[PDB]
Amino acid sequence: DPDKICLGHHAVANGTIVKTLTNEQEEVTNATETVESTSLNRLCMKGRNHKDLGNCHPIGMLIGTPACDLHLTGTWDTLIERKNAIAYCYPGATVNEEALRQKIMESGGISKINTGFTYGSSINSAGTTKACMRNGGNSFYAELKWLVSKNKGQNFPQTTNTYRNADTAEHLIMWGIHHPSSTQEKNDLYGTQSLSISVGSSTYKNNFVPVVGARPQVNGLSSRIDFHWTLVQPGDKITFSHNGGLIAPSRVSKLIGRGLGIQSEAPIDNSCESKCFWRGGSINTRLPFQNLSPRTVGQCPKYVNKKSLMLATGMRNVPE
Amino acid sequence: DPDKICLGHHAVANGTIVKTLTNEQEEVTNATETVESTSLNRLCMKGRNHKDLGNCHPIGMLIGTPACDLHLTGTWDTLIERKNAIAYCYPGATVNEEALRQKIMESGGISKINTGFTYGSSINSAGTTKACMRNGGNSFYAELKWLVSKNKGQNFPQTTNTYRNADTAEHLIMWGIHHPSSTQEKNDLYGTQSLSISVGSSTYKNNFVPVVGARPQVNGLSSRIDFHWTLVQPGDKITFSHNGGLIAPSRVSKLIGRGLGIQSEAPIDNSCESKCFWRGGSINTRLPFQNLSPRTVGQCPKYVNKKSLMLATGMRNVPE
Amino acid sequence: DPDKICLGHHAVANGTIVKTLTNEQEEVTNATETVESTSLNRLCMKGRNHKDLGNCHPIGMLIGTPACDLHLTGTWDTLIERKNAIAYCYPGATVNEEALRQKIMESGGISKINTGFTYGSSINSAGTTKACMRNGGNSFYAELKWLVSKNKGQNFPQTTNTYRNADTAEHLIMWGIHHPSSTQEKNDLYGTQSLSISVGSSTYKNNFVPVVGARPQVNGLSSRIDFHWTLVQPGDKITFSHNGGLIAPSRVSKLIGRGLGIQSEAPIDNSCESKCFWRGGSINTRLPFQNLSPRTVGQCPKYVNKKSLMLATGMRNVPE
Amino acid sequence: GLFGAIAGFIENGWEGMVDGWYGFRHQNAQGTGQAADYKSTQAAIDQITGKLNRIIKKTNTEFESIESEFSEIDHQIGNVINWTKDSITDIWTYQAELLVAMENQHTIDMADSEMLNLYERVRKQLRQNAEEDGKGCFEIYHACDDSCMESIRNNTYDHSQYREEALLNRLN
Amino acid sequence: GLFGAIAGFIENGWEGMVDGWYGFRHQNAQGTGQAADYKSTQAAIDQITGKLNRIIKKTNTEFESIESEFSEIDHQIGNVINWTKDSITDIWTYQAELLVAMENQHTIDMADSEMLNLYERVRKQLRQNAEEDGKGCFEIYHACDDSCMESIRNNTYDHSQYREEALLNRLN
Amino acid sequence: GLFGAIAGFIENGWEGMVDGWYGFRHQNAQGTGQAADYKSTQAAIDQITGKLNRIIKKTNTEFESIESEFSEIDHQIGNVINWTKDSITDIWTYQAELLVAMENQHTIDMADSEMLNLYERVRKQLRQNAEEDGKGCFEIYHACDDSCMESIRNNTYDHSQYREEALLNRLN
Ligand SMILES: CC(=O)N[C@@H]1[C@@H](O)[C@H](O[C@@H]2O[C@H](CO[C@]3(C(=O)O)C[C@H](O)[C@@H](NC(C)=O)[C@H]([C@H](O)[C@H](O)CO)O3)[C@H](O)[C@H](O)[C@H]2O)[C@@H](CO)O[C@H]1O
Ligand SMILES: CC(=O)N[C@H]1[C@H]([C@H](O)[C@H](O)CO)O[C@@](OC[C@H]2O[C@@H](O)[C@H](O)[C@@H](O)[C@H]2O)(C(=O)O)C[C@@H]1O
Ligand SMILES: CC(=O)N[C@H]1[C@H]([C@H](O)[C@H](O)CO)O[C@@](O)(C(=O)O)C[C@@H]1O
Ligand SMILES: *[C@@H]1O[C@H](CO)[C@@H](O)[C@H](O)[C@H]1NC(C)=O
Ligand SMILES: *[C@@H]1O[C@H](CO)[C@@H](O)[C@H](O)[C@H]1NC(C)=O
Ligand SMILES: *[C@@H]1O[C@H](CO)[C@@H](O)[C@H](O)[C@H]1NC(C)=O
Repeated sequence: DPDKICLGHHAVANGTIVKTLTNEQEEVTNATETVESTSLNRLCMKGRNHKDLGNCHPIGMLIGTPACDLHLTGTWDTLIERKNAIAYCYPGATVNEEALRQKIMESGGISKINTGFTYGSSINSAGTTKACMRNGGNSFYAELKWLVSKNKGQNFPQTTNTYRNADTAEHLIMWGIHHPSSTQEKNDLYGTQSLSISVGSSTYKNNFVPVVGARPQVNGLSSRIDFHWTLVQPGDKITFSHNGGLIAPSRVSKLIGRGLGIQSEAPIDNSCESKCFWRGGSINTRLPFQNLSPRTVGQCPKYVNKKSLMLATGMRNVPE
Repeated sequence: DPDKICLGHHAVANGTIVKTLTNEQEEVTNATETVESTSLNRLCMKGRNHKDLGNCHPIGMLIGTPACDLHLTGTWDTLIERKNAIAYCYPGATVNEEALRQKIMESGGISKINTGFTYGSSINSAGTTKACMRNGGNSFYAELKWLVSKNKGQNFPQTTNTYRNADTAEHLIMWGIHHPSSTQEKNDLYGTQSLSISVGSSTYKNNFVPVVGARPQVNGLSSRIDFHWTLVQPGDKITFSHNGGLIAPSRVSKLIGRGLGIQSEAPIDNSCESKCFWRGGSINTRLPFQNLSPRTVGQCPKYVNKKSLMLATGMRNVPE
Repeated sequence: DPDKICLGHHAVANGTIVKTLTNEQEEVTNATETVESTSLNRLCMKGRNHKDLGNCHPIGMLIGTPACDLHLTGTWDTLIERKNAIAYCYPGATVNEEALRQKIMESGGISKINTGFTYGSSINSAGTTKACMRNGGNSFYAELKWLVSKNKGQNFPQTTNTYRNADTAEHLIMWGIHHPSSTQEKNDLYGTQSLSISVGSSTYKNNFVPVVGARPQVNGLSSRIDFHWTLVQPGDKITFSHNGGLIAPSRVSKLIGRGLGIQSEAPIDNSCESKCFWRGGSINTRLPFQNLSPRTVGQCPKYVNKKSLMLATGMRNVPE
Repeated sequence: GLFGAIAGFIENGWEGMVDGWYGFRHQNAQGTGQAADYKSTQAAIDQITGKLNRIIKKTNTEFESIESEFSEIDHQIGNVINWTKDSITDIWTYQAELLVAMENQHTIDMADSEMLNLYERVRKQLRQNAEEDGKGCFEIYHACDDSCMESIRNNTYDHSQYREEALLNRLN
Repeated sequence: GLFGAIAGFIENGWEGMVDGWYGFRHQNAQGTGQAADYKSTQAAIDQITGKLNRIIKKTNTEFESIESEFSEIDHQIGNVINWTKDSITDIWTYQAELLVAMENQHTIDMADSEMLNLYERVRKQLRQNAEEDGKGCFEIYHACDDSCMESIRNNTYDHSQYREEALLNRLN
Repeated sequence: GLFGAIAGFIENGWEGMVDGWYGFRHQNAQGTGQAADYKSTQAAIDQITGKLNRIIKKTNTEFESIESEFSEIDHQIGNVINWTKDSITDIWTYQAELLVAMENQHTIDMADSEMLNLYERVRKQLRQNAEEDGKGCFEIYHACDDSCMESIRNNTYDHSQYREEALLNRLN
């Protein structure tokens, strides 16, 4: 009998379920994901002046391990370390190792400056090894010299070598201590005298006594070349007091600017761009969260313990 | 005059006060607590393969202090350290002590593997002390041997003992250095000549010179047995070079899986179950917060600086 | 034609823009800032028993550098370290330096107790230097003595000095090792004879061998004097074995209670009060946030990455 | 409140009403009588139930101890931990003070709504056969027995069935 | 809902209505016909658009790695990091579970409102020339052609222009 | 808004109204006149006051410094602290952007409600003696002097006292 005008809202038959403060099963018209569950298997170095190290380890770059020969210097914005990366041709490890890598990884580039260090000819600074092969012949860390006495058994001469920071930004000086397998080896290179190696700067003081005695064999060698390091401040000197058994720098390293360090196993792609990376590769989502890995680097969605958080982008769906 | 129908809401006489975005004194029908203020005086090890150490300290387990004799090996899911727990019958402390405990408490169990180490009979590896009593007789750390010379005053023979990791997961090798009260004690066991102890692995290098000279008395003794440690990697050797004064391992320890470490003073209860623990015992509340202690362990309500947060479970209460 | 009554809301012509869940340009009647963007150029030490150190560095207080002379002891609730603050008149550096200052800055005061140490008159404990000037004349660290032989060239007598903690709370004993520039200096005070300095307590053991040989020149003096330290427990002794070249404490330091440490470059003001401080000075806002610096100390608004968060304190503004 | 129903145009609540949250009170020829409305009373409960389900929950994140209750940990690392924790503890204190406060505001106003929702449902049933007295009652302009009343509460009442009788009593 | 419009006094939604969110259905002399209301449908979208923009965002904070994926980090520091992280990750899990849950509740009820807001806008246009049927329609008590209907949807309909005709049909 | 009162069916607000937030404007035989409603204007303020009490607050947490502003701290531990901090700073940035944004939405809509709450209170007073014009006014269908108007604003106005006079003017 009477004319009518009706008010109403749209709907669909296949509507999405979301969670609210009250309902955990609330059905709505349209919704969207906020947690990214999908990764890229690749690193995305588009618009990035990046450097992939391959089997070169960041440390190796400053000391010049055979592998890192291509990575002694350069400028970039992204450093990419890899698994089992080689930093030590000759057995040993860097004291305060982790700290160094992290400093190198956050660095944007490497300059090298020469120490200039020269030694009297009672000393053999050309000292090479089988452990660090180069052109199918014995060689050493490019940025270090192996100092041994010229005449086998002769006591190593007391020397003093001192580097001055000529540049106006701080340099990173690296050196090594040699530990002999047995006193036979010790005396054959540095002599019977007990050795003491003193390093000094305005901000650094340290004494190193090489230790003799066998370890297990690694590449035919039970002897170790451990390395230490420090920053030398601009317009400052670092002095090397040694009786022998000091692996001396031929080169100080200078870390240029800053860059993003990605520890990954994934291949590069320069077609692809990103600001977020993890072991398993790149993450590009405009989304605000992700459940891939709590180990991310760069500008990244926050890791959450939720598979899915569905955000309603539409009204309650009430079906016919 | 005209019939009428009224609509309304319920109430009560004893209503609770809660806080909203606007009102700090808002009265409502029913409410509930969200902050748990009450604890259990006990640890709740129902459905837990737990090990209470009593006065055994975790470190003691790896070296075999008298107390820890019952806890030399085993598998569990929950480790329970206690106050003043004894790790050192004979005076001394472990170098890098805290790190070790934390590693043991994170661990779910302990395997022991034998070093196999044997010594020529110029050496006395049965060397016991009053400090570590066992069956009303002098004894020593079960997992270590006291190496002294057989003839009082005779110089201790140069020995080399080397452990190989047979297993496919890393082992934890522990040893001790002995520091003599005076040179009389030093020479009576190891001789007059100065002693040097070198330990070596693929990942470890270290030299130890025992130091003579009196400390204060502790259990009638001013002499010290400090311990050191390292992880020995699978298919690897650790070599012990010593002139004497080395307390050598008879046993390497291996930490099995992972487990929950509770530092508590509360007694056990196997009737009671929980996922949360602190000094003062268990916390079982379904509640999402707690103000008991910011030092909790396991799946736990978040510590907050609120005595009470009352959550409204009902409408505005208005009485007549 | 019929009389009418209207309902309506207030408004203004200059209304503020805020952000809501839906609108990022929502105009409202009144609003307020929640992020404080303005700082005080000054430190606000009203109602604070504070000590400004000026060019005294906290460490210097315990050894007694010329600068720190006014700050050898005292009690406070607020310590204020400054830039380039002087801790060592005579060239050198403290081993474990940073740890010490943090412990001093955490502390709310300093007591000094006398060691009592006396020496046979073959020894000169009045040893002064040009590096530490006082009353226009050569002097030394007030809390230390320079021990040299009385007769120039004579070998320094074997001495044993031992401090006992009389007090019932732990004391902080500091000392120094002096390294002669060359053997000429070495022999003029102690002679050619090799020197060895042993320090011992119930919880501390350490041996220090002075090293001869020239370093970079600092204030006309190539020789460097380094310091070490340890806590001595109540009712305990610390024993000093030395052949010479030990800079001995005349005074142990004791840290009283706890206090707030401000690293600032700003001047003091005792008219002004605050609970929050940073490099650039005080922060007083009732406000709940701030964008000044993420390095704050005390009870502080939380650092945020927003210039401004405008909180609506009124309704939608709709103008005529 | 937001909806003005509860602690609003409804003077107050009914201590007498112990069989629900939201209800009716008719007075007619027969006389007075009270009865609760389950369908609305339930909706409000069901919603708070759901809140409690969401809110009364801790994580299943196993946290290992980084502070020794017996041993003393390094002062540099320990200072970091103390700060890291106190900053976490400060967040959770806040994140909670907000959760409860917000859920409290919503709980209240949600109830407030489920009342107005009833009043409006009923008003629209009674159509032109009744008038709003401004205190959350409808003065019915026709004879309404315990049969007719239970027909309102049951949402079965038909306006047309009393419409003429009512409209006449109204214009008078 | 809160506003009772959606999943409330409106029995259900209109799968047919694919040209908007909120709309009309008249039946009259000329015959039936559907049409969506843009101005309201847009307001709800514009609001969700705004929700999404703010919600679908990460920070501009460049994070260095503090965990070596290849090297093994010290057990003391590593345990601290694991705890620091797991506690951060536990917050963001919560800060999100709540953000989405709350924003979902608001989105729903916001829509709910923009419906009631239409009903009320229209009710106030139709003044005394129609009556609420309680299912979200107005029985119009006068002749209303496709001209008159489009005048309601266009918010141009004038009650006075049909007022007498309607008021008479109503009192009968 | 949510309630449609403010920036909704009310065209706009009253720059003239400086004695409150919510108020009335009558025109009658006597002529025009404005006056604010305290009880509602206060309720909205009292609620924002309470918000400010909650929001304008820092903790009572004493923070010792874990970063030396002059000295350089170990690079491994320092990098951890930088991350720990930047993660905390990222939370509080977010936790705040949300607090303000949500409280802003609620502040607005809370005001929106306290308006509609007034309109509805008044509509229910005027009963059948007036009609909604759709712009937030009531055309009163009887003679209403500054006595009668102040009786509405005072919530004392009695419909029965003008009911017949009004009902007749209405049907005409
Ligand atoms: C010093 C020397 O020439 N020794 C001869 C040995 O090379 C060799 O026996 C084998 O020696 C291996 C170690 O040889 C090097 C190496 O690491 O490659 C040779 C290096 O050139 C030498 N250093 C320098 C500066 O030239 C280097 C070094 O001095 C280190 O002490 C090594 O730790 O040693 C390795 O031990 C083999 O397993 C071993 O059998 C034989 C040649 O038949 O004669 C040695 O005199
Ligand atoms: C306690 C003491 O021996 N003080 C000496 C001081 C130290 O021995 C020295 O600084 C080494 O640590 O030497 C003082 O003179 C050093 C001074 O000798 C001059 O002849 C020379 O011209 C100067 O460059 C400088 O080497 C000193 O004041 O430092 C004297 C002091 O009594
Ligand atoms: C192996 C050995 O030397 N054992 C003896 C020790 C050590 O000489 C001192 O403890 C030096 O630290 O001293 C004892 O008197 C003791 O503690 O009972 C006897 C013990 O058998
Ligand atoms: C109030 O609510 C609590 C928690 O929801 C419930 O368990 C309890 O039975 C109620 N108690 C009273 C006295 O109302
Ligand atoms: C952390 O707080 C506890 C409370 O007793 C205190 O004892 C401890 O030393 C604090 N640590 C630091 C390093 O400030
Ligand atoms: C933390 O931020 C500051 C910015 O000056 C940087 O210089 C500092 O070193 C950072 N910490 C580390 C270890 O990178």
